Amino acid sequence: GIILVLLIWGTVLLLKSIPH
Amino acid sequence: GLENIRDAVRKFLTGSTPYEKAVDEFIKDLQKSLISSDVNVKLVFSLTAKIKERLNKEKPPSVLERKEWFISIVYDELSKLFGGDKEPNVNPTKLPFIIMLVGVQGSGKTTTAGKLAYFYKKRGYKVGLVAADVYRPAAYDQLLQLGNQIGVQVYGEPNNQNPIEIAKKGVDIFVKNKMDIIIVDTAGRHGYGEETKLLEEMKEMYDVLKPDDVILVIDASIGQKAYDLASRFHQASPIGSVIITKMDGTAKGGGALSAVVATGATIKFIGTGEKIDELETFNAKRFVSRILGMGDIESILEKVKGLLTLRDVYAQIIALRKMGPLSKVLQHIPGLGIMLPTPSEDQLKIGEEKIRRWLAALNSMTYKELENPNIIDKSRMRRIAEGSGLEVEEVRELLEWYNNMNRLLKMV
Repeated sequence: GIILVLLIWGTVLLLKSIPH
Repeated sequence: GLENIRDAVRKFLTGSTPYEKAVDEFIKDLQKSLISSDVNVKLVFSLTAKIKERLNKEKPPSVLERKEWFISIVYDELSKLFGGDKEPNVNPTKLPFIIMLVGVQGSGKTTTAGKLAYFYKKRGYKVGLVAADVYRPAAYDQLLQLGNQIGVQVYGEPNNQNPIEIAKKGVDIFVKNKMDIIIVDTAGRHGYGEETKLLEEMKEMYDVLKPDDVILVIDASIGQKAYDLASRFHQASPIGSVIITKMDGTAKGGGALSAVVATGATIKFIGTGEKIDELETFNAKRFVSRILGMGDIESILEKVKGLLTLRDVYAQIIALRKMGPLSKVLQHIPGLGIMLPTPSEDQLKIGEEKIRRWLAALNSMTYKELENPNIIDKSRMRRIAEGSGLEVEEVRELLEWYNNMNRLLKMV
């Protein structure tokens, strides 16, 4: 349960590759 | 009679009293309403039975208050009773599709045939009414009357005293305009004291004409009684459906639906008036809802519904984008909330029409290519990219993430 609170969690750290 | 239910629900759903001391008043009132609706009694206690069994073993899901989860069972159950699946396929299969109407006298066998053939005309088919209504000449008059009032041809030659001939003659002719649907209103004899008369006249027509569908009309006034003729009907023609009329001029409706279902017949429509538009497709579930709770059951619907790596990836991420507007979400997480002006940050995230391109690429992928992606190449990567709307860059990032997690969990 905590497994996803990490995986689904640490995603936004580099949500930088996105367009503009 | 049966309509008094939503209230019994609007009460049970307003924190009236203690949980268990409330469950019962409902069961009291449900049974009262059902029985008061002419549903068979052995069925009612039966139902409440399978309802107390579930309140027992079945364990309440998150975001499900002791009581709401409760109704979820009621609805489900009242639902099995009146239906048990999704709306039948009132949609024809092969063309032309042929339909026979075996209505017992007084059953609106005829008004329905009109009401029904309008149903289909109005929905875009080329309907054709065959007046094999032999046992009634007045049916002839009244028939072609409403017939012309709706732009539908109606074959028929009065006093032929032999409908099976009228049928083959009339149906084989309605293959001329290449009519799409053909409604054969077969004569219904034996007034109310039917016995097994019409069933014989029926197995006949079926053998001779051999049509695509057979529908026995029932007056919704017959209460649970409808169980006998219906049962003999299903027996005779296991490939047919019932239509229950005059639903609105009785308080014993439920008895007929529940009843007709009891046997195993299917209810494709339900009459609700004298008018021509008074006939609608029978949606078992929507009916249970329409009666239990307007949309109250609706909220209960949202909640329960939405609720080695790339696999969990989708299932997982999927349930997250779904979410749902409520504060019970943190009820799952061992943390007590503090302020609410904060989640407006969530409504804003959903602001951008497109929330995540990840579920987009994950969809643009084969259900195997979602398993072992280290087989993904640059050609496969621009394929999955262009297919999703993303760029080879938004996708490379994606792929690298699956593995970094592949490696991370290895590191634990």
